[PDB]
Amino acid sequence: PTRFSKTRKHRGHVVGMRHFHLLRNHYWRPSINIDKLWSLVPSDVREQYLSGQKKDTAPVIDLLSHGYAKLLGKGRLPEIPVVVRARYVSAEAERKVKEAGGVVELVA
Amino acid sequence: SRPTVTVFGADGKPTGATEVLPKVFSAPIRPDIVKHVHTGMAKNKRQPYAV
Amino acid sequence: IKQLDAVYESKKGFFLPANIVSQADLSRLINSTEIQSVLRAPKGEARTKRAC
Amino acid sequence: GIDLRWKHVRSSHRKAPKSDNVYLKLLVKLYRFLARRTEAPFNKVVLRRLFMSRINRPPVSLSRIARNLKNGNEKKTVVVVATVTDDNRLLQVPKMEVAALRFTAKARARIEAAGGRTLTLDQLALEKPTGANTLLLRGPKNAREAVKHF
Amino acid sequence: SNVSADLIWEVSRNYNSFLVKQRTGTFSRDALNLTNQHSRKHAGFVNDKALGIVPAEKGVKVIAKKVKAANKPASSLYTVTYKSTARKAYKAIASQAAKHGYRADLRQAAVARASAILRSQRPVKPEPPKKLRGAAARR
Amino acid sequence: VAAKKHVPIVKKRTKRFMRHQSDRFKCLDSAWRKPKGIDNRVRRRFKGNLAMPSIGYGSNKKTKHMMPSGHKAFLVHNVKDVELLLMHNRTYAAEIAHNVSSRKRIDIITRAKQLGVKVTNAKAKV
RNA sequence: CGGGACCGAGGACCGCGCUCUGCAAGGAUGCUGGCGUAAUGGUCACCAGCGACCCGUCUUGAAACACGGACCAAGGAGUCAAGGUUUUGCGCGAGUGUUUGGGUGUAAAACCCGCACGCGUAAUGAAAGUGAACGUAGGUGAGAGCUUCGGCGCAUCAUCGAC
RNA sequence: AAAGGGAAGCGCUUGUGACCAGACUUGCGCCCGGCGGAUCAUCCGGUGUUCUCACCGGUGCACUCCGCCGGGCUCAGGCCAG
Repeated sequence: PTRFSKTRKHRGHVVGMRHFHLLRNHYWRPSINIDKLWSLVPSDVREQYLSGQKKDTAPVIDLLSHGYAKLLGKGRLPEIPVVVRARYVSAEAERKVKEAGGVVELVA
Repeated sequence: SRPTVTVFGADGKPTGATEVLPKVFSAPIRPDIVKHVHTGMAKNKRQPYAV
Repeated sequence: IKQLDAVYESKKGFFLPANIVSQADLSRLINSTEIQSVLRAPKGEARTKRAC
Repeated sequence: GIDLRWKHVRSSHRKAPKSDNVYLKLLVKLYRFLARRTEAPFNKVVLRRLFMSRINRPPVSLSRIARNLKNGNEKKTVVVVATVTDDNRLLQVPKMEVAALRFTAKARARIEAAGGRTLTLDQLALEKPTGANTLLLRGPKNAREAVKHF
Repeated sequence: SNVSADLIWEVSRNYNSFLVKQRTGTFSRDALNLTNQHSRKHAGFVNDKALGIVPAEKGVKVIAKKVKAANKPASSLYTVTYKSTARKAYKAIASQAAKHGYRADLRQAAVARASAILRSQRPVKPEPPKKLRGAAARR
Repeated sequence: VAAKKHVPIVKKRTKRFMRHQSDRFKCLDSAWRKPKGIDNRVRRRFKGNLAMPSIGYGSNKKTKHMMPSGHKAFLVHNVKDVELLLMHNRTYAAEIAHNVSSRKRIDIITRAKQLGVKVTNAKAKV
C-alpha cells in the first residue's frame, strides 16, 4: 500500500563434460532413509506392529508405490522383520534391514 | 455434556425443542486473522482500470 | 444448525483450531487461590505518596 | 553545557509483543502480573519469550523433548514457548507432561496416546505459578536457511 | 472457554459502534456505561456485571445485567424504576451496586448519575438578559 | 455551570508561527513550513529572525485543550449527542456543529440548559 | 537583627522532626478595598526603543561568481510488474501450496474437490557412481532455567572425536 | 481609516486608536414562618432479583416525608489590587 512507504515521509525532502539432449527422467531415483521406513506403514497398523500385537506377520513395503526408488541407510530400525521392495538399496540399509530380520527384494 | 440452544416457532415462542450447539461456536475469536483474510478477500471482485 | 457439524466435518485438510489459551477469564486466573497463595506481598499501592 | 563522552543507551530488547493476537495479549497480562508479584526467574523468562518473534521461537520436536527427558527429568513438566512438533523418526513416545504455546495435531495426539498431558501456558500458570519442577526447552535457533547463508 | 469479558475488551477496545472519538476525549454511547467514558471499568456491554441508568418520565430507570441470561438478550436485564424521593432512589441504587458484591466500584458513579438525571428533571430557571457591551454592540 | 477547579491556564506563546517570506509572497500561505535550505537564517536560528515551533512550547497537561472558562469543547450534532455530556457538565462544554439547522439548535440548547451544560455557540441562528 | 526583589509547583491522612494544649516539621494562607465591565485580557492598524541581508540551486573545504524567480490560479516529478534478499505479523508443520482445471453458485464474488506438479524432507562428484549412529546421537569447558541441593543442563560458543 | 526627510517587508516589547471572546448575573446547606399534597417509618400480600435487596397495591392522619413562597445565617462564588 502506497500510504506506508518511505516516499510519503520523504515528500518535501527530495565445468566438466557437456551433456547434449539431457532427459531428466533417466535419472529419477528418489531416496528414503530407513528411519522413515515405518512412516510409510499406515498409522493404526504401524502402532499395532510397534506395540507388538502382530507377532506372526511382517509388513511388505513397496517403495515405488510411495514414490521412492532407493532405500538409504540413515538411522536405525526396530527389531521387527520387514520385507522391503526397492529398485536400489545401499549396503548399510540392507545390513540394517537384515539385522532387523527382514529382507530387501529387488524390483524394476 | 455439550450446551443446547432453544428452537423458536413462527409465532416467536419456544417449540420445546433444543439443539446441540455446534463445535464451531467454541472456536477462538481472532480479529487479526479475520482482518487479514477480509482485506485479502474484499479485493477479489475488483475490475481493472487503466488509462 | 443440525447440518453445521457435518459441514465442518466434511472440510478435508482443516480441523477446528486449538487455542493458545485454555481459560479466557483472566480475572478468575489471577484471583484464583493457586496463584494468590504463592505471591509476594505488595511492595506498594496504586498511588504513591510524594516523599520530598 | 555538560560534556557527555558516553551516551545514555535506549533499550534494545522487546518490551511488548508485536503480535495482535488477543489471547497472546491476555497471556502477556497474566505473565506480567506473575513476573511482578513473584520471585521466580522462570516467570520473567517466560514473559520475555512470549514477547519474542517467530524466528526467535524455533519449533521443538518430540524427539528433542525425549532427549531432554532423560537422566532424572522424566517426571518434570516440560515448558516450551514455541510450537511442539511431531517427529515420525521417533517410533515410541515416552509418557510426558508438556506445556507449550501450541501443538501440532499429530504431536498432541501422540502425547495423549502415549498417556502424557498437554497444557497451555495459562494452565501452566495455574498449576505451577512459580515454575517448580519444570524443564524449560528451546529449539535450535541457528537451524535456519538464512542463518546458514549468513 | 474462548469468550470472556477480557476477550471482549481486547476485541472492542480500539473500535466499536458505541465509540465517539474526538480531540478532547473518547466517549461511549453504551446504555450500560455510567459516566459515558471508554474504559474497561465502565464498558458495560463488555463486563459480565454492569449497571445503567436512563431517565424515566419521573425519576430514573436502572438496568442491571443478569449473569445467567447473557445469551438471552430479551431477558438479560433486571429493570427497576425509581419514582420517589431522591434519597430513597440513591439508597436503593447503592444497595444494588454494593451490598451483594455486584460492581462495588460503580456505586459512586451510579449514585452520581441518578443525581444528575433527577437534577436535570427540575424546572429550568430563566436566564438573565444579555448585557450589550462596548460601542458597536451598545450602539 | 462553572468549570471544575483547575490550575491557571498558561499559554507559553499566543502569537502564531508565521511561515518565512509569506509576508512578501501572496502565493505563500502563512501556515508553517520548516525551511530546508542549507543557508536559511530561520533554519539556522540567527537572532532577529522568526522563531521555530518545537516541543518546548507545549502546554500544561492539566490545562491542555481547555477553553478560557475551563471547559473542553465537545462537538455535538443532536440531542443524543449533547446527552453524552450528562456526567461531564463541569469539565466539558458543547459546541454545536456548523451544519445543524436552527430548529435542531433550539432543541440542543433546551436539552443542554436542562442538563446544565454550557453551550459555546448558543446565540447563533436566533 | 534589619531593608528589598522573584516565585507559591502539590492537593484528605500517612513521613522525618521540634521549642510538643501546638508548630515556621513531606510546596500559601489569612484579612481588607475598589470594580463587576471592555476595567483585566485578546486581535488588527500605526508610532517608538532594540534586533534583523533574497530565496533557492551549484561549487569546492568554503565564500564569491554563476543560473532560476514580474504576479496569481490550476496542475506538476521514486510509480507498477517480475525475480531475489532480510526483517515483522499469520496459518499449518515434516510437510506445505484449493483458484491449470473440475464441482457449485444468490454468478467476474463466496463455498467445495483432487491427480499431477513446485519447494522442502540428503549430500557429494567432471562423470560412472556411491550415499550419512562405536557411544542414553559422543567427550571436555562455559551456559539461562530447574533441582531431591548430589546434580540435570536449553539455546549458543570454543575445542577434541565419530559418520 | 492610517503612514510616508534616499526602499519597504519581518522579530522582541510597550503605548495609542479601532474592534472583540470569555467570565459574572448566584449556587448548595442549616434555622424559622406560611402554603399545597400525601410515592414518610413499620407491617401484610404479590412480583422481580445480585437471595437480600428492591418494585407495585393497602396502612400514614400529619412533632413524619416531598415541592413552593417569604425572612435570617454559614460556606463557596468573577476582575484587579493592598
